[PDB]
Amino acid sequence: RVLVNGTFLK
Amino acid sequence: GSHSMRYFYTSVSRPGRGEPRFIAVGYVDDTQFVRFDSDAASQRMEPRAPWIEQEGPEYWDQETRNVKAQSQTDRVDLGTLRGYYNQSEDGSHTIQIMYGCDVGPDGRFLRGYRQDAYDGKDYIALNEDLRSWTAADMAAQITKRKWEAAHAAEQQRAYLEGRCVEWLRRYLENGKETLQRTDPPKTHMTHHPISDHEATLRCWALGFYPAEITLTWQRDGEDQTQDTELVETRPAGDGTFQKWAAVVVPSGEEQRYTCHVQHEGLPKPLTLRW
Amino acid sequence: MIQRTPKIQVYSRHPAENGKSNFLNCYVSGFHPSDIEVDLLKNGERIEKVEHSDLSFSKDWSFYLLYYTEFTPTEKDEYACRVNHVTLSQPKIVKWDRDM
Repeated sequence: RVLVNGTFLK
Repeated sequence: GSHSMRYFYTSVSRPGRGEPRFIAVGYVDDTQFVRFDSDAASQRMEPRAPWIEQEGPEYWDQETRNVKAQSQTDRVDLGTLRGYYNQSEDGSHTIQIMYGCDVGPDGRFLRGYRQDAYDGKDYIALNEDLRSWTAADMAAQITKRKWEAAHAAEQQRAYLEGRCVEWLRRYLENGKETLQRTDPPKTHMTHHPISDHEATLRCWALGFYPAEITLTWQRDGEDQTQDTELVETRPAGDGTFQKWAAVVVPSGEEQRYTCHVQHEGLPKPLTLRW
Repeated sequence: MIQRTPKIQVYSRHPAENGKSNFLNCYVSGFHPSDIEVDLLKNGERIEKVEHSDLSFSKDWSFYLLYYTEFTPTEKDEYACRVNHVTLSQPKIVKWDRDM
């Protein structure tokens, strides 16, 4: 499964 | 032996009108099991292996929503990085993100990974300790300090040691008949005259899984690398892999040459002679 | 920007024999950026409805793709793959050779 919230804004 | 779960994301800006092209792929070892493509009609995360199809409607609904949230972050980050590097609106740029976990043969966490690229070069990476970041330039330095303040490493580490390994273990069980199965290489050798005095010996390995393999040539029991050609390992398209190793030899002397095959599926290394 | 030239392999999924149903593969790898034009040809003509794998990449960030189609090898028909990318001086045609 993928990260729930995804990566943090760059 | 050891198993891995990896996710790969690619976001490409489309300066002429519209959102970027976003593609996400999930792998368990050398098997792709899911995909999301922003250009496809469904707009859903889709199964790419039979053993994942058994996941319920809410698994697919959540995977679809979570991967779409990553595509929006990528959309915003393409705009942000363009500013950091002082690039124009007219160009196409790329962000790549890879992350994943490795488990032992039993099922416990071995290691985690996370790394991001911009325009095909390293941008920012999570370090081996899963607690600190490596920024390749001053633009990535701005991101690192945002991520240090926001505790981004702690959320990535928690996923990698938690949910990542929990779900990889479930996948390994669900797809055990194929994921835990090793397919040894099917080997043969061919002979191709170049002239009446020289010939190529080609040693083939077909239908193997996993992709990891070693093909080496020996002349009279000593390692030969001169006049050899090894192609990169390639997908057969059915889940299996292929590779060949070739050597140019004097015609009449092909019995001096032996090809040696090493693969996880072979209880003992294999030898081929013409 | 960084530019990496594609490496190309053209081959069949199974050992090839004339008259026997198989799959013609064109594996493209080690390229950057991801925009690439890949075509499979039969006697210099584009095969329609050719499928491809989902864009993925290696540890060095370079891309790879597999393009494929069902085909039946013959003694007479010539199969090839045609690749175009920003890194090539001209479109690259790699012929299918049963022995490679």
